[PDB]
Amino acid sequence: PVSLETPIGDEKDSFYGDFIPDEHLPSPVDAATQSLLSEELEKALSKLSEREAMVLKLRKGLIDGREHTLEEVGAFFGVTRERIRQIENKALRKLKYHESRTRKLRDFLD
Amino acid sequence: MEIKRFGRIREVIPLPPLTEIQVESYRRALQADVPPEKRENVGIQAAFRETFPIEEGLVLDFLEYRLGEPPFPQDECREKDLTYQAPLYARLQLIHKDTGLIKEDEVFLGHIPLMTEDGSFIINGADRVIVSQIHRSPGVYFTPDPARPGRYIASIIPLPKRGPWIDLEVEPNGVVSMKVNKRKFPLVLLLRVLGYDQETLARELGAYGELVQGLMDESVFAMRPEEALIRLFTLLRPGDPPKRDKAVAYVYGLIADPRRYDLGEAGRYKAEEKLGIRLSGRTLARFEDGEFKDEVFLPTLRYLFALTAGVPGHEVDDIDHLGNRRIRTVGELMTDQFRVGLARLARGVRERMLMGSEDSLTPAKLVNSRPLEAAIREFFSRSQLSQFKDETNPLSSLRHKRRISALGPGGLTRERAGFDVRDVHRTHYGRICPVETPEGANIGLITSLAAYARVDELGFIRTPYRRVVGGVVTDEVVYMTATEEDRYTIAQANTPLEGNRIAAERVVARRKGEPVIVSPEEVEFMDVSPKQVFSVNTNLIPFLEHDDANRALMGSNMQTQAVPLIRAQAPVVMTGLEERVVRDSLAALYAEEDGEVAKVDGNRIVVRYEDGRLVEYPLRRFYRSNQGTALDQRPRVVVGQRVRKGDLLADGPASENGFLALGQNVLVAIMPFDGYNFEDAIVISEELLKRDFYTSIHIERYEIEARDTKLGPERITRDIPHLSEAALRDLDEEGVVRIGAEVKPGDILVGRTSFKGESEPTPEERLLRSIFGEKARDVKDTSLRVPPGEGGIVVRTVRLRRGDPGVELKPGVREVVRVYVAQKRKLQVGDKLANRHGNKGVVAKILPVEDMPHLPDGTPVDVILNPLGVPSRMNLGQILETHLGLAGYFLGQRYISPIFDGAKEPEIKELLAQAFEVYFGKRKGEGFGVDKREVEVLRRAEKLGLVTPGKTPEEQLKELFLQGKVVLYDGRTGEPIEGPIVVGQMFIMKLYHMVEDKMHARSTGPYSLITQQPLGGKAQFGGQRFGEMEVWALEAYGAAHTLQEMLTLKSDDIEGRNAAYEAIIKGEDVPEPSVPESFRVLVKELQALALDVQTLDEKDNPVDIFEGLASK
Amino acid sequence: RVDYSGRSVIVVGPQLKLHQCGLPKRMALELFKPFLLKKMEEKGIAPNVKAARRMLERQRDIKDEVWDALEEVIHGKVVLLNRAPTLHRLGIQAFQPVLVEGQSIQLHPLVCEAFNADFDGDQMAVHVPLSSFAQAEARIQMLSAHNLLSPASGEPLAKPSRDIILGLYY
Amino acid sequence: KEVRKVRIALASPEKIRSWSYGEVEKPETINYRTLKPERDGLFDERIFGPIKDYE
Amino acid sequence: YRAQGVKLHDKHIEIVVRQMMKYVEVTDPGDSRLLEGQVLEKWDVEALNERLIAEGKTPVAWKPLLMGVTKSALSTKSWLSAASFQNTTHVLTEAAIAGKKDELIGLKENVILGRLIPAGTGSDFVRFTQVVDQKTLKAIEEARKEA
Amino acid sequence: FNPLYVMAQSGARGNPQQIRQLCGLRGLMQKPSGETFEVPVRSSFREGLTVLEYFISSHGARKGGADTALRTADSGYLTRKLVDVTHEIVVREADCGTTNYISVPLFQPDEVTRSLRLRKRADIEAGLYGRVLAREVEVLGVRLEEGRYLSMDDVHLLIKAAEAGEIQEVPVRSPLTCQTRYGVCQKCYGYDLSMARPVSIGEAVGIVAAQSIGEPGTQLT
Amino acid sequence: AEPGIDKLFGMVDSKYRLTVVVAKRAQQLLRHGFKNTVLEPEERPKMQTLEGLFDDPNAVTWAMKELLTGRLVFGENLVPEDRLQKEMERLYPV
Amino acid sequence: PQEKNSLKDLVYQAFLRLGMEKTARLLDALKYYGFTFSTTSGITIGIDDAVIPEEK
Amino acid sequence: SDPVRQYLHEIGQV
RNA sequence: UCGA
DNA sequence: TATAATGGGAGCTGTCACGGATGC
DNA sequence: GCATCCGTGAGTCGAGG
Ligand SMILES: [Mg+2]
Ligand SMILES: [Zn+2]
Repeated sequence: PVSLETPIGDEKDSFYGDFIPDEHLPSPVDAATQSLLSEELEKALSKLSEREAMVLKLRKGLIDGREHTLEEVGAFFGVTRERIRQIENKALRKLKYHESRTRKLRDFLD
Repeated sequence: MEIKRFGRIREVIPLPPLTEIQVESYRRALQADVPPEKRENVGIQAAFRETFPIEEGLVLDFLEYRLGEPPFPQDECREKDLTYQAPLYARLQLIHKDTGLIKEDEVFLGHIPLMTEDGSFIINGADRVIVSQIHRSPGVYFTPDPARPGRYIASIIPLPKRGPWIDLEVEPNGVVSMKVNKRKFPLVLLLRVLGYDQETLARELGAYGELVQGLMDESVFAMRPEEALIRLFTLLRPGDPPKRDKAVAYVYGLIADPRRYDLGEAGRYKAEEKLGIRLSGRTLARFEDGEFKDEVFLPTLRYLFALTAGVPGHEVDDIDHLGNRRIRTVGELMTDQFRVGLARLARGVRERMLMGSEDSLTPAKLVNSRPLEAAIREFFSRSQLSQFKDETNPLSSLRHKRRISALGPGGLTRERAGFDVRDVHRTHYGRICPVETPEGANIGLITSLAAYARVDELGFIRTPYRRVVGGVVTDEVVYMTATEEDRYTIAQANTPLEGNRIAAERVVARRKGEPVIVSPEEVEFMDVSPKQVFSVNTNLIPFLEHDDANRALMGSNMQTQAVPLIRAQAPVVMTGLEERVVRDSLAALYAEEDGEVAKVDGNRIVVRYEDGRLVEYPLRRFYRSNQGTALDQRPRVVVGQRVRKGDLLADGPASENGFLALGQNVLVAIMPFDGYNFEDAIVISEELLKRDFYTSIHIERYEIEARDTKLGPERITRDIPHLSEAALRDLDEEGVVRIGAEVKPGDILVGRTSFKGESEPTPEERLLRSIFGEKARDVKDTSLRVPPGEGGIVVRTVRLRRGDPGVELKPGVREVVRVYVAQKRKLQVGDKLANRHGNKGVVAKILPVEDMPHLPDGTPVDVILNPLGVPSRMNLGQILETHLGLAGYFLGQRYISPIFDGAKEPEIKELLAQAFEVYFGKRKGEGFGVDKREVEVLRRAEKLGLVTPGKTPEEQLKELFLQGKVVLYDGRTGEPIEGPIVVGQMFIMKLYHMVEDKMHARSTGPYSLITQQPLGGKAQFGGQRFGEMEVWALEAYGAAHTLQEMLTLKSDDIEGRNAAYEAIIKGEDVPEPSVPESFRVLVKELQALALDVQTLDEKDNPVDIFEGLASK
Repeated sequence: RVDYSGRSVIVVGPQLKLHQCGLPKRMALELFKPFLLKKMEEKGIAPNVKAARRMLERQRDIKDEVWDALEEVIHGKVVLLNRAPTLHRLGIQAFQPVLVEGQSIQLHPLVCEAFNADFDGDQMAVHVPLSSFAQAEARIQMLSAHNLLSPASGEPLAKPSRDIILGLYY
Repeated sequence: KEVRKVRIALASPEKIRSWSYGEVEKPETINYRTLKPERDGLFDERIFGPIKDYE
Repeated sequence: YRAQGVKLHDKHIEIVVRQMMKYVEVTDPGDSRLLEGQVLEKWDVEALNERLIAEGKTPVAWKPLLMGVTKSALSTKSWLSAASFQNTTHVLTEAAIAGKKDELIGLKENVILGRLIPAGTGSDFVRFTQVVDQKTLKAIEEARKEA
Repeated sequence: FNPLYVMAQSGARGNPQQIRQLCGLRGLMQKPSGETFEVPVRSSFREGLTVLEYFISSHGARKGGADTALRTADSGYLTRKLVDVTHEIVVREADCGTTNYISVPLFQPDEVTRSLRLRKRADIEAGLYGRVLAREVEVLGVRLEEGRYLSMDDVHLLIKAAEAGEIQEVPVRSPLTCQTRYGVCQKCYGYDLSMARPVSIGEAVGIVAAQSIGEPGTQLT
Repeated sequence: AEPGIDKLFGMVDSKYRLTVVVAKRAQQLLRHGFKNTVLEPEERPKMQTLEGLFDDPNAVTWAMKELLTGRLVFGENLVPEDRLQKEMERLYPV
Repeated sequence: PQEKNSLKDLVYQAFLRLGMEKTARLLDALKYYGFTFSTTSGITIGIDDAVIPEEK
Repeated sequence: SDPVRQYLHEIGQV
């Protein structure tokens, strides 16, 4: 490896490390993009009933951070895995219709 | 058009080859064209002679060396980013002292960079120039002690890093002290070590009263040379055991050893001349027959005592005198680094001789070339004196090659550089140009060699003079050093001469630089020419005698900054150097012998000579120089044209018919215009853009790499995720933009895809992915796009692939792609213009042709300059230029007016009259009388005392024209400018500083790693630095919130910057800022120093600024 | 080093009022960019912020309405101009920017003395005060037309010089 | 709370040990192949923290 | 300045020189804890002396001390300002030994911390000011009046 | 109506020296040692210099340039020192209430030591204008009250009274005598010279004082 | 210069207080969608669009113009902060 | 006649009496007419404009 | 002053 | 090294 | 893992004012 | 009391490589 303190133009003026961008921390543009993404996702999930919206949030892990199986959401709401997978399906499909109509979430797809 | 030339001075000799200070030096240092047995003891041969033989097999000896041919030509080296160099082979023989066995081999030492024909180098594809370095010449000097008036200091100075400076001073207690490596010890001791006896010192040094008694110490004479030697070794080496052989070794190495201590050949000569003795070797003493033998020290001490006593014939030394300052050229610097690397290789060789099998060893096994290669490569890459070449125009390269720096390795440190080294010494005359030098902190450290100046074999600058015998000036030319020049009375070059005889009874001359009026009987020598007092650039300034030195400096410097123009034309008024400059710069193609031109093409010129042989000259076309200015040659001849030896074939960049063209000849009026020329600003006519005056081609190089990674290989491809055909339109099948396309900021030059980092999709990503029913692709778009405010037409694409013939890249790199983008730049508001007189300014306005002030015949002027710029700047040369250029505008001719032998006033008056006849008589023939407005202006001028009353309108108009003034009509009104305005042709260059390159802005962008503050620089799309002083500005204004904004939201406050941006895009006012990150960095860096930094509230209870993240 | 800043070559401003400066369009667009995004969303130029930014990213994807949008953005707001070295507080001054074609910053003749700025190729840095507070500070306190006189001698800093004096005297 | 003061003093070895999240045992930065922090090294995640957010 | 043709008001120089005279040296401790030869601010010793005089004790005997701007700058109470000026090592070591507390009285300290400087709009004199329209003012005044 | 004459007189450009160099003689020049050459350049730029003359000039030019170059660093450093010593001084209050003041002399001892003479107007102005009187002053039938901010006309009046022998010195509130801690008061400081009115509390005069001293620094020769 | 800047400086004992007042008021107007303005519809600051005159987006312009009318009250401790906030949220919903 | 000093004094007096807004307007006025008149005035520099007096 | 020299001395002791 |  | 081997080696130094410790 | 060595400082932005 090379020293970040290596001079480029002689000595005092600048360091090799002064030209190196930080790729880890998100730029304000990026953080803003995630903010608008979460907000728009909630805006899209408000057009669904709270049950199907909650099922989708659990299945994709927007709630506790992790994605539950069909048996755990089925045991949470108290239905069969087929029923909850189908609620997930109709929620996803209603999201497809809402999206095709409004076209709000297209830009975020990059 | 016809070229008239002025002046009565006939130059005896022409200007010596201008790049010779480089070429001859490097040639002399190499001797590749010299058969190995005929090579001298100078150059890398010398380094070989110093380093070898290497002893303690046992003996490894040097025989000869040779340089092979370069594995690649120059153009190919510039192409592949290689170094133009020749392989260095050295013939050596290993010898075992006992066995008698001799094993001889020719070993490969690596490569030595080769200087091109024009005097530059190519390092890693980049043209570079090794600048000469001025320094104190080795020798023996005597300077007055600042603290003790009447007492003096002797100093013995060898070449840099050739061993220690030595000081001989007479102490307050009377003893004579010697200082070596900052150690004061009585000189008597060392004198005894040399074998001196009290008898010898008494007879030699006794003549001087009471001085020799300070040299008398009985305890020193009470011991033989061995005891005194060990005494000295104990004095100079505390703690190191005083062994006999170790002491002999140390003192020998310090004083008598040529492999360690070396005075220059120059230093030797200077010592001999000053002390009036002769030196066998280059050291201060010798080792002969088991004992040390004095060379330097005794005569030196003698001279010191003689000077101190007041013995006549002993004087101090001026260290700034060009006789005591020499020049280390490229050959000497390269040779020094070569010596160092060679010595490293020698250490490696002894280290290799200690280890390994003692029986079987070959020169190949002993020698590791790596240290030498490292030394050389380091010298050519990272040395101070190795500089990125200035190619902007041919004159730039030429001047760069002629530069002299007082800084650099072995040179002065900025802190040690006072007024003395920066001053213009009287001996600079004819040698170092008093004008050309940087403005600012670098002033006087960087200089330029005089036009006729020559550097001799010793390194001293010599200037030509003419022998004058009995009042008769010969054609014999003598080149003198400063020390030599001081011996004669030298008359000026403008001294009146009828034939070869001095015609005046009072002549202007110099004695030791001091001006004196003498008789022709007293004149020993006479100047060759005024041209010899100035550099090349300064000699390109017409009417220099009418310009103050500062603006002369400015113009002289700004000439190198002239951007080559497509339409570029030579000056209407020249100094006559504009040809030689183009020639010596190797910018233009010339005819080698007499003959007939067979072929003329854009790319090619084929010539048949008197020999019958067909020589095909290729033409460089649209090549991108270091600074990005377009370098191309255009054919100046036609098919079947008969050409002589030295005739022009193709015109190089910034050249018109073999004359140097750094700019355009424009028609200027000098007058204020509506505040648009206010404070050096300039106003231009749109007619300049229309006819493409001041238009220049600029090529920019873009590069990209596809490399192997641990996440999978990057690859250049036309398949880019999430991009329509609109984006990929000009890309080829492989993903590289097509030749000829037009690229704008944001466009894709080279498509590239890279495998995404290990990615845990945030819940939003997963849910969106599921929503749009699209799998997230493996790769992502890394493609090289066009930077903000850039672009043009692509003229070239280079691609290098791994696994393809002739192509090997750095490890891990799959492929490298280079895109070349040309652009044609018209002049625009914000671009910088200048003349040769130091007048400079940026164009603030471009008026439509109908708004320009015009001549009565309807001809609009090009440029309008503010007269207010003239008086305080005291450069009148531009005025005389303008006048003579008006004359040349109407007569349709160009002039040559040499500096100090320039076209005087009456002659310009004559030419101006001749011009007026054309400018007016034509009108009077066309059947037009004087205009009413002209009459009004003439009344105004009569009031001005500008014209004589009672004369006809025409007589008065001519009277004005002779003063270089004409009637001017305002384009907006039609009414005249109330007074007569000065209007004429001026030569103006467009400089390299252009607003297109300099404009930058940033909203948000990349940030620094540790500080989390915006990167600096335009290329990094970084922010402007708000410094301590700007903070002071805001403080002084008392704007607290703007300042706090700068210190947090705008730079290092991450929470604050994110929140701010989001608030602005949402349409909300910016939030209260938090603690800036660099303060947290400060706190942590202080904690690493074991210092506890606690932020407290008013209750003295700690407050966490890390929000519990740093606390367990 | 700070965000929302830029720099360029200065040029004489003769038409400008004392409180104004010519600010190049490109510089202005980049500097005010988030405000321009928001305003572009307020008008029909873009559906949302991200589409707007993507629209600005390529130069040929920029249309005429975005410029009028930008003009609506900067209205009433000021920018800071600064020329180094900054010797006293007048090395930084506030101006109402006036968008201009071309890449150069236009600077009023009367403030050239305080900045010690001339036309020989001097460059200046631009900064954008964000908050209502910063803008209020720059507009009331730091405005060029609000400091006439030297904080040092109390004598007028902004006064007729060069041609102005020349014409009036004439 | 608001910060009204900044104090600077000496750090006792006990304080220095209180600051630390662990002792760096080995003069090792990262692994020559995996390019990941070495255990008990200068870059160790066990001491200074996770490289990736919540992982 | 007059010589070079520069018009400059005396008051500024007076400010600087005022900062140059800021310090004094103790010629006798009296009843205080101070040491002979100890250097301190004129202000703090005047405070200590009025506190000792009000207490009926013997005041500290002191002498005026004139120092140049560099020394006076390095000698200030705020260690952040001093350490940021120059001789950072010395300032930092001495301050850390003394367990010094920077009260952030000046501009430089607050600038380092990125707080709002105690000047201009950040001055405690003008920064707490409020703005209310007569409608809202009366609307609140009625709520105040009804209780 | 000659261009050079007009530009010089009006103050648009130029001073008599440069004009002399254009028209009359260029004048005497310095040797590198600081010593002056016995032989002055007799030429103007209109006529043009001989090469020897030009060479003689370059010594002076170079010396000047190098001198300025070396000077700007010292000026900068000085300025930074001043800022660092004065930075914490802001106007913190309306009145510190001190009864102390300074007395600005309107007269200085002559170099002949013969008598006292009136100070130059510029200097008096530089020590007077925009300052609060610490005591009542009655001169030329005019009352200048304690607490009054002296306008330019006030200063001119005081000068007039000085010429008439009524007042030899003016008592004035000064930052030297202000008792405000960590700064100065409003009355001791006087005008905010930029606005020609009493200084607004909260103005940081420390940085203004240092900047005001610092800026001319490179002009001092 | 800012129109009526001399009068504005005339209103306050320290110029910086004027700045603070103007800025705070501008924040009030920004937050509440200008609904709280003391300006009559004729006194409304206008920006000239491509179409025609519209309300001036600049809250600082509005602030100074309001301040000039004398319809605003400035000073220290006129009301508890939260009280002002909530009463203004009641009168002018944002 | 109006030169640097008298114009400076005009600016100062105008500042004192009429305030900074009006002073700004005055400055802009002076700028305008100054540049305007300086343009048409006929001010230029010829080489003969630097006059060698006989007395020299 | 020079650790190498010092160590060579301390080594030269035994 | 270059520009202010 | 086993002949015997035992104290290094770079290294041009053209500035200046100050404060503080130290040396006669 | 007074020479001497040691450590500390010595202009701001911007460009290029
Ligand atoms: Mg300039
Ligand atoms: Zn006070």
